[PDB]
Amino acid sequence: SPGIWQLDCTHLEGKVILVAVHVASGYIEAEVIPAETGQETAYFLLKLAGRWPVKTVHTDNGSNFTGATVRAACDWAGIKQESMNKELKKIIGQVRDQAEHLKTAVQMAVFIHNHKRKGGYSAGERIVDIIATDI
Amino acid sequence: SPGIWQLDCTHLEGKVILVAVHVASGYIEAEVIPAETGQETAYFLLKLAGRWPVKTVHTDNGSNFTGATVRAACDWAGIKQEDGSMNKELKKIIGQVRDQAEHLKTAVQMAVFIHNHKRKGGIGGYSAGERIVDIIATDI
Ligand SMILES: OC[C@H]1O[C@@](CO)(O[C@H]2O[C@H](CO)[C@@H](O)[C@H](O)[C@H]2O)[C@@H](O)[C@@H]1O
Ligand SMILES: Cn1nc(N)cc1-c1cc(Br)c2c(c1)OCO2
Ligand SMILES: Cn1nc(N)cc1-c1cc(Br)c2c(c1)OCO2
Ligand SMILES: [Cl-]
Ligand SMILES: [Cl-]
Repeated sequence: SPGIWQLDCTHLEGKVILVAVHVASGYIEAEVIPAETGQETAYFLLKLAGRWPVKTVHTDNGSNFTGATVRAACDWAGIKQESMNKELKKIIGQVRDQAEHLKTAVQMAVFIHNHKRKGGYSAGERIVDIIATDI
Repeated sequence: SPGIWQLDCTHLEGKVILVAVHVASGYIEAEVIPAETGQETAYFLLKLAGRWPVKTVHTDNGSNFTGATVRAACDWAGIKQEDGSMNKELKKIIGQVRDQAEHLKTAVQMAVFIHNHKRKGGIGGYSAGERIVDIIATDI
């Protein structure tokens, strides 16, 4: 379904990276956040939902999803909580040296993941085609 | 046309908001940033080009665009600078929701959500969100 995303956390350099993947397409939105907390999680979900039609997010159901702030954020946005990360960590690696800050490396990796063409469409192309069609 | 964005800065509560608009559709991406510097500007542009096909950005051509870091970022992402109202509507929505948000950044993101989801012209219309995917899908 075009409205389905998966959200997973990954850790590197003592920081926390949230990675949202649009399941149908492989398109990614990711951010380094200061700490894996409900407030930062709610905020990430709020940003994501304002940029793409998010209907359902599948999560790891952990501590940062149980609190008042995250439930509210999802409620407000109309969201229901009913491997790829390895490759992103690979890209972060090959570009890590080109930035002082991890956050910059992560965003370069997001750009690269979403633009890559391996018929032969990028994730960016796939997400737009899947959603346009739904509409 | 589908790859053209405009980027302008807005100030509020002593902070700076960068607002990128997809000219063809009216869809927006916005962020409160630490300060209006080349580094933060480069980073905003890098995030933006990672998420939508940005070919050309129209900017205010100011100090934060003259530096080595922003030029590099644009070069890398493959972005072109060409020539130099919603920013007021967004101002409005932000005010309308400022109350329910602890931090300004939260208000801004609530305003982005609202701006991009709102139905233009009611029934049959199409939100900016819908318009942008429709424009870019068509281009492909
Ligand atoms: O997070 C608060 C504030 O920062 C923004 C950009 O201004 O997001 C950035 O925040 C971190 C800065 O250290 C980065 O790790 C993160 O990846 C980056 O996007 C906005 O979302 C928000 O207004
Ligand atoms: C990679 N690529 N090549 C094109 N012709 C268009 C695109 C493209 C890249 C990203 Br990222 C996108 C997108 C399209 O839609 C939303 O996100
Ligand atoms: C508002 N709306 N109503 C729908 N049925 C779909 C959408 C919709 C909302 C946002 Br934001 C989008 C989008 C579609 O494509 C990328 O960003
Ligand atoms: Cl998580
Ligand atoms: Cl600016």
